[PDB]
Amino acid sequence: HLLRVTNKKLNHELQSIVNGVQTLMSFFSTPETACELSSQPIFLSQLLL
Amino acid sequence: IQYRCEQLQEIRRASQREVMFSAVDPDLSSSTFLEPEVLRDVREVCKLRFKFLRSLHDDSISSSVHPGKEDLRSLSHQQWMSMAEKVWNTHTPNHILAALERL
Amino acid sequence: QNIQEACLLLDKKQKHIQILIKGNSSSKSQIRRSSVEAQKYVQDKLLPWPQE
Repeated sequence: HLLRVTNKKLNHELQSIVNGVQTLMSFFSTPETACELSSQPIFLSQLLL
Repeated sequence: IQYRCEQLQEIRRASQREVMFSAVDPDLSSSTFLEPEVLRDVREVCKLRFKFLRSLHDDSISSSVHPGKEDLRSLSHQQWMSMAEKVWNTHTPNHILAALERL
Repeated sequence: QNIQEACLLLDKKQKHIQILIKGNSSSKSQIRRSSVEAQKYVQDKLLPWPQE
C-alpha cells in the first residue's frame, strides 16, 4: 500500500514537471496569427521593431 | 521550473500595462506632464551613451590625443552597460521599444 | 590660415558625418540580424525540449 502511494506521488511529480515545462515553453511560442490580441510579446526577439 | 514560469509570467503581466506617452503640442509651454519612468530611464541611458559618443567625437576632431583619457572611457562604457542592463531588467521590452519610438 | 584650418575643420566634421552615417546604417542591419538569431535559437534549441 505504501509503495502504491509513493508510486502516485512519483507519477504526480513527473506530470508536474511535464506541465511545468509545457507552461514554460508557451512563453517562447510566437503567436503566428495577428488576430489573437491577447498574447503580448514577452521577449524583445518577438518585438516588432 | 515553477520558479522560472513565475518569473516570465510576471514579465508578461508587466508588458500588458499601457504606457501613455503625452502629445508634443509645440505651443503648449508649461503643463508639467510627468514623464513615464520607462521613457525617463531609456532617455537617461541613451543620453549617457550619447555623451560618451560625443566625447569620442570631440577628441577625434581636436588632434590633441591626450594619452590619459582611455581609462575614463572604459569606466564610462561599463557604467552604461550596467545601467543598460538594469533598464532591460526593470522594464518590459515592449515598453522599452515604445520609449525608443517616442524618443 | 584660420580659413584654411576652419576649412580643414569643416572637412573633418564632414568626414566624421560620413563615418557616422555609414556606422548607423550598419547598426540597423546588425539589429535585424540579432533579432533573427534569437528567434532561430528559440525555434531550433528550446521548443523541441517538451517532447523529449
